[PDB]
Amino acid sequence: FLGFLLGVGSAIASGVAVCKVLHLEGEVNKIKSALLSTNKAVVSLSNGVSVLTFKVLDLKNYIDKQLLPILNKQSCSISNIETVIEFQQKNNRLLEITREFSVNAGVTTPVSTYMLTNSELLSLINDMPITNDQKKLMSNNVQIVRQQSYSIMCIIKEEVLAYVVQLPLYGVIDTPCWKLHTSPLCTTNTKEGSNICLTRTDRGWYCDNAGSVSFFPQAETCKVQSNRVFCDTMNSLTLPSEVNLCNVDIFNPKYDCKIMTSKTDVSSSVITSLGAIVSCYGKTKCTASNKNRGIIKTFSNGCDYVSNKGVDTVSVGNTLYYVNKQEGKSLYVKGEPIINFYDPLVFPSHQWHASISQVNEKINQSLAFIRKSDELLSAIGGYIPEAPRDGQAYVRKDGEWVLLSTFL
Amino acid sequence: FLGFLLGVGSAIASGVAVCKVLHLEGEVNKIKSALLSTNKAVVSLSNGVSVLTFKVLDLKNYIDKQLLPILNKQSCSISNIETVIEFQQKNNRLLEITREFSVNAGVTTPVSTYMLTNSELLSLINDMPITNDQKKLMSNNVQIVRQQSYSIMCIIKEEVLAYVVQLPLYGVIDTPCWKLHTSPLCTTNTKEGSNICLTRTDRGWYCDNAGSVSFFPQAETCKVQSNRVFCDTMNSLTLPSEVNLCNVDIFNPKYDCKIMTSKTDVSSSVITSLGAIVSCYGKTKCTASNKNRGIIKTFSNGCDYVSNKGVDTVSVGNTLYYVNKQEGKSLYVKGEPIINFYDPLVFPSHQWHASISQVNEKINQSLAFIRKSDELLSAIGGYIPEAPRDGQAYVRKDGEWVLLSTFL
Amino acid sequence: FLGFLLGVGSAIASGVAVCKVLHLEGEVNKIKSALLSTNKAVVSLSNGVSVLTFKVLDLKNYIDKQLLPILNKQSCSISNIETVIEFQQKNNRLLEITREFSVNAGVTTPVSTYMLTNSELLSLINDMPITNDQKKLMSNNVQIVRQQSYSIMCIIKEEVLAYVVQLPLYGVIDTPCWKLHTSPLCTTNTKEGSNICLTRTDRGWYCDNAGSVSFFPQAETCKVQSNRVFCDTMNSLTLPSEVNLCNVDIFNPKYDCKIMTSKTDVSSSVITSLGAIVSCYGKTKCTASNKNRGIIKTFSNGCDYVSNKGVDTVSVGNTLYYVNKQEGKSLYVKGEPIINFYDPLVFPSHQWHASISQVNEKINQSLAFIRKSDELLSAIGGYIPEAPRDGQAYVRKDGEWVLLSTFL
Amino acid sequence: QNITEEFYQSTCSAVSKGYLSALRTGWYTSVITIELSNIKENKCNGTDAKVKLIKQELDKYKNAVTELQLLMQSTPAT
Amino acid sequence: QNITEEFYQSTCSAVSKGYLSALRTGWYTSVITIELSNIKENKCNGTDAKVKLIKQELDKYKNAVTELQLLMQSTPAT
Amino acid sequence: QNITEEFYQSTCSAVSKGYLSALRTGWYTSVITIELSNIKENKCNGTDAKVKLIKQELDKYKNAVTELQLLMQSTPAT
Repeated sequence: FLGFLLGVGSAIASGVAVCKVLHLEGEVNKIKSALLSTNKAVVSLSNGVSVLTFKVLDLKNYIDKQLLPILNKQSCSISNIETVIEFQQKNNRLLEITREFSVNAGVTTPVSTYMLTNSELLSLINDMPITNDQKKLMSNNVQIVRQQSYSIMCIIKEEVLAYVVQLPLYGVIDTPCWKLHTSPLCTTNTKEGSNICLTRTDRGWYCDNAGSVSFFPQAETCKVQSNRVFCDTMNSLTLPSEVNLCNVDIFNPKYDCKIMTSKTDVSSSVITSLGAIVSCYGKTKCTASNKNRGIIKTFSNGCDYVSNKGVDTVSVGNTLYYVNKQEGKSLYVKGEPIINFYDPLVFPSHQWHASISQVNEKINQSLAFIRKSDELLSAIGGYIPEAPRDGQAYVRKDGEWVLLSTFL
Repeated sequence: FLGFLLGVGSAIASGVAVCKVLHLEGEVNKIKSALLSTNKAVVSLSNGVSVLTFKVLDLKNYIDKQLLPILNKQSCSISNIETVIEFQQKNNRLLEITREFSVNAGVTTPVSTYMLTNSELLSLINDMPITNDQKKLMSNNVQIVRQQSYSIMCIIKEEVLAYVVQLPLYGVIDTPCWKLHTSPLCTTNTKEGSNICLTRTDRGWYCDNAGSVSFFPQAETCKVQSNRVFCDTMNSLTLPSEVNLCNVDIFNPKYDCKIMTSKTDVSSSVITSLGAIVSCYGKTKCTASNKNRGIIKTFSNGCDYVSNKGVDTVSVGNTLYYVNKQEGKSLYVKGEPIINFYDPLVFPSHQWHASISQVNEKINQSLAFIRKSDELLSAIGGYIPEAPRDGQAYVRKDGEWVLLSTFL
Repeated sequence: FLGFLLGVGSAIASGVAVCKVLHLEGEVNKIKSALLSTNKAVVSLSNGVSVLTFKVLDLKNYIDKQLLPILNKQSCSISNIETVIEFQQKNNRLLEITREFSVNAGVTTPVSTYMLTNSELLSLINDMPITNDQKKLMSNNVQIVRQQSYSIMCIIKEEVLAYVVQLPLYGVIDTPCWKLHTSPLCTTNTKEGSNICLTRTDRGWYCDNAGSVSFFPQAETCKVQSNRVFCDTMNSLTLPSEVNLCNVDIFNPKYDCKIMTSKTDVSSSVITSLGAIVSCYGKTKCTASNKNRGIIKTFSNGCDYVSNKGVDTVSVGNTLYYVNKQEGKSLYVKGEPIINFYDPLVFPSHQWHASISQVNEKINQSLAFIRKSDELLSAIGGYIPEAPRDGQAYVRKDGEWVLLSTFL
Repeated sequence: QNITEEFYQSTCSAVSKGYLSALRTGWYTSVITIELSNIKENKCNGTDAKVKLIKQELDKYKNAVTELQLLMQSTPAT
Repeated sequence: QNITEEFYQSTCSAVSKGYLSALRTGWYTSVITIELSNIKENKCNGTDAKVKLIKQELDKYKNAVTELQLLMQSTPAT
Repeated sequence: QNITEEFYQSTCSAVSKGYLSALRTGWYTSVITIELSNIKENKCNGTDAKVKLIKQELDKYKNAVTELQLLMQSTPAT
């Protein structure tokens, strides 16, 4: 829900900035001529930035040691084999690379094995200025690293081709993360339409980070891998750790927990890491089953939960959700649905987004500025009008100031 | 608009659960040793679940009947052909498979022809526990079925490779579906800013299902194919059939129809199955043309519609929309824009989402708690203050209780 | 933010409409027999529409000039080379095409080099009814054009295969575009929760077009290329040029500028074309650095900006954003945060979306209908009740109409 | 390209100017065709070599054609 | 297919009817296996030709297997 | 991995704990290069066989290089 609080980056501004640098006439030669015939220099340029460079395919030479070993006794003959194969499959790579940039207009991700080979990838990961915890991590998860990398077509010149490659740096590793799953909480009372609901909007991934918490509102900009979560900080907000107080006591004075109000009590489920939340409302059929032996729990209206120990499946309405079979312990923490603490009669109809205390404020606003303007109207059938400004000194009597006659 | 009412599943929890099972040391052998040399067993495992298994590529043997038929009189020679070809192109497949899992970190969809061949796919579809209506359906639409399938890299062991494949079950077939298209309905009156609008938010696909209606708010999680709609129930809510009452009479007492209010009267079009809705507001140029002969209708402000019989194109502002040429009959049901029934002066400014009756309630709230607190203020210029608590018994006179002197 | 104001088209309604036409028995032959043996006709059909057609692969002949040149002295022999190669790689193409339609169920984009070759693409671009400014544009950006094109599987018959191809027409070219970037503007005052914010919601691309302005709310349905913006008008609204008045003076009487209100003062950055906006709130650490030499500006709470001249990086919280290195001049236009003009005490809590004047109206509503109903309640401790309707003519005295006795 | 940008402090917004349009307004559709042959199995016992590799790229051909046929007879989706 | 549509002027909305469901309700999972061999380097000095091209498609094989191994031992993501 | 989860009945929400971070904070950029040759057409009349198939994978080469050139001289998009 909270993705519209994200800022907005420019994912390949760094790669493109390296590219821009390669176009200063002198700069390419400097690269070419520094890979003279080492295959991995670390050139520096006109602005004088540290460009680790890396030649992965010499075809100038390979073709100019069989333009020569074939421009002589061909025309024309049969040569042999070995020299086709070695080529065939070098050129091949370049064709793959070339496809990729063609269809993605010069920018690709994940970064392919043709764009950079495990062999090549693992060297880079090896001379990287990073700790060994990182080196290992990247090394045990190359296809993930590929998925977080971009490749950028850069220059094609007389006889150089360069592209920039943007590899993830994992500056934060092995800190404790967690995932918050939420579903709508409503009253379950009987006349369709009388009901009110509230949904914590603060779902996503959360990871401890540099004393604060990094929060990811679109929980699918994070890929889990057994028990490691790969995220990208570009799609995160930095929050006080107090945000976790929302899972301890949603009313806490230290952090103002985000919710959404409505009257739309419709049924659904959220499948968690080790079970299912079920928000069953109205006439909906909501169920949970174990595979071998069918339905084993039937849900009542309101919001409830089953672990994955024994359950394989959960059905809500006409939607069958398979549950994750991941091993872990769940714990069902009993408590009173907080929607039960609110008078429907001055609950906010819909509120895109608010916080617990914002709702509280509106409710005061409404409570107060009703009953003051009500014990105001609890002084009526008991006030009296102005007797004319033409000198008249009547004496209050009858529901009118009549032409008197009795006790004066 | 209504996608945020979806719950949230875990698409490959079933496939992954099968995978988890394959890692119990004994389990693989059981698979291997049950495909002894049949090519499609139906093994069972430690928990004892029904794993239909299926060997699609024997290369152990094929390579260990030419490690042997080549580790002998090579070193070294030329053998022949036929044995390359048969290999060349077996290995090839494995390379494709291997690419796919490499770039998608071990999970793919649509499921490719290399991951499972039509030949292989059609057998599976054939021993499936499903009716023949289904078998046919899947059979006449394999690439759709591919598009709804996931493939999951699972284990690579000494000499087994397994991946799980997740195929759609179509448990609901040939029931009547329909599509609801909506556009904003506004007042067309003249001073920019005075206007109000309302948009039914309940757009999507709808299909009859088990006595209820399955509704799909993101109409692009459904692929039409002539006159068959492929949807996935994971992205649906289960509603009472009464929901179709909203297309009969939006004010009906049986179902509370969802709308959105605003003052943002901007122009647009929605291209339907057999025509175009046009919501033309302000200075916008809105038009419809037939190809050969140009503009043939010019729209007035407000919301209107043309069928595709004769029209090829519709233009709104600077946006040219081609219309679908699908054959069908349209019917224009005349009626009075409901936005005409509402006093702008107490219409809700914006409301992310509400229902017809929620709006009605707020409007009462506003009507009432204005005119009561107004025929309250229709008793002023006619009430009188407290004469001092120092014993004074004056007699109302002049707009003040003066020092009297005339009739006592 | 404004994408939900888009209408909704049907991207391949034109291509599909051509397809539908090809299925009228007579129609294909007409195509076949009009490409007799020219390779690019311009057939017309039963309805009589102008179908530019184009045969790109004769394999009937090629295979029926070596079914013949091989069904004779094979069975069986070795023939030569040249005739494999020429085939090998013709068929290859067809396999690529065939993959593509297989995995995308018969509809592809970008349109590939196998689906249409640069060679083929550039001819089409050449006999197109378009000016030469266009021809050049398309010609210098084929992979972009590919990215905006769809290809549509159409018919496979006895020995014809056709697919339709949908190429972009760029009917608007070289007009001035611009990009609006926005971030939240809030009060920076000290007790967490007291703050209010506002965000202009009107971000996107904007281009001058036919006297109006085309606006694109999802700024990633537009691809920049140095200084040319490729957009698609399907995802745009047509606005009065007055919309640019919002960047001159957001309060202007000529156009009602769109904003969103909240109390959610969380920190972020938006990376612009030539710098960074920074919206730093609360305890957040917000910074900007130059690469060689580290932090060089530290932001105060509120919303501020740095150009890319000298800056390489900006950090907000735990998010590091690289800045775009594009050359250009920025200009920081000083002015007073408009959020400073609003009383928090009657600011709207949250409002999904509104306009400056809609907010103004609500604020009046609130200002007014508080202080009228307040200088109403500034007449209390000073009104008096009804003396009984049983004839009594008392004389106001004491805070009650007592049994009098003194001056009558 | 004279790309320029202005930041507005009043409203926390900024505008980058200097760009040139290329907007898709419309479409060019054209039919693209490929002539095919259909063959029986009428092949060979054999061989030596270079008709074993020709027949293969032709198993492949029939494979392709088989798939496309399998994209049977319904609307493709946008 | 008798596809029909009604436009409602009261509410600026329209309904297209005539369609038939095919809804994914569930899943068929099945294990797909491939038997592999593992080889030493035990090859050849040589050659003439058609074991130079066989050994290659077999460098390739080992390459593939190497990657898949590299998809090491964790959950794949939905 | 000691993955655990708590459901909160008060608020219809649940928290799964036990996970370990790997966050992308930054980027390593490095230039990747490929040395090319450019050739005239200077080829052959011929042949026997294995320079007909060499010249082809070299038509292909020129094709590739042609495309990349065609990715002419502007910013690629994020």
